[PDB]
Amino acid sequence: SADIDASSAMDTSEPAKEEDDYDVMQDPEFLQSVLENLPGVDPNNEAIRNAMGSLASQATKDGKKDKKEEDKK
Amino acid sequence: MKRAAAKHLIERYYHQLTEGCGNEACTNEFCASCPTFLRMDNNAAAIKALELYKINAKLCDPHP
Ligand SMILES: [Zn+2]
Repeated sequence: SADIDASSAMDTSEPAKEEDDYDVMQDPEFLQSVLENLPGVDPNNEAIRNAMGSLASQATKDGKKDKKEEDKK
Repeated sequence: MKRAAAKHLIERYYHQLTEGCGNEACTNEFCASCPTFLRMDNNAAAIKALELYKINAKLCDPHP
C-alpha cells in the first residue's frame, strides 16, 4: 500500500496469467514448422522424428494392456 | 503473437548452442564455446534447443 511504506514491497503480488494458458506443446504443427525453419534441420531427419516420438510418448502415456498371457512364466 | 515468441526463444537457443558467446570461458553449461559444452550437429542442436525451451533455460547473453 502506497499509504503505508511497510505495506509497499511487502505482501505484494502481480499475477499475469490469462495468455499464459496457451500451450505450445498443444500445437505440434507449430513446433514442427519451427524445427523445419531452423537451418540444417529437416522433417525427414531421423533425429527430428525420434525427438517427436519420445516427446509424444512422454506427453501421452499409452493405456494399452494385455488381456491374456499376463503370466509369462 | 505468443506463437512467434515461442519460435524466437527456440531460435535463440539453437543459435546460442551453435554460436555461444564466442568467449573461451563461459559459466553457462548450455552455451557454445563453453568447455563443458561440445559441438553438436544441426539436428542434434535442434533437439537440445527444443529441450532448453521446455526448461526455459537462461541464455548466456543478458536479457533486453
Ligand atoms: Zn556463453
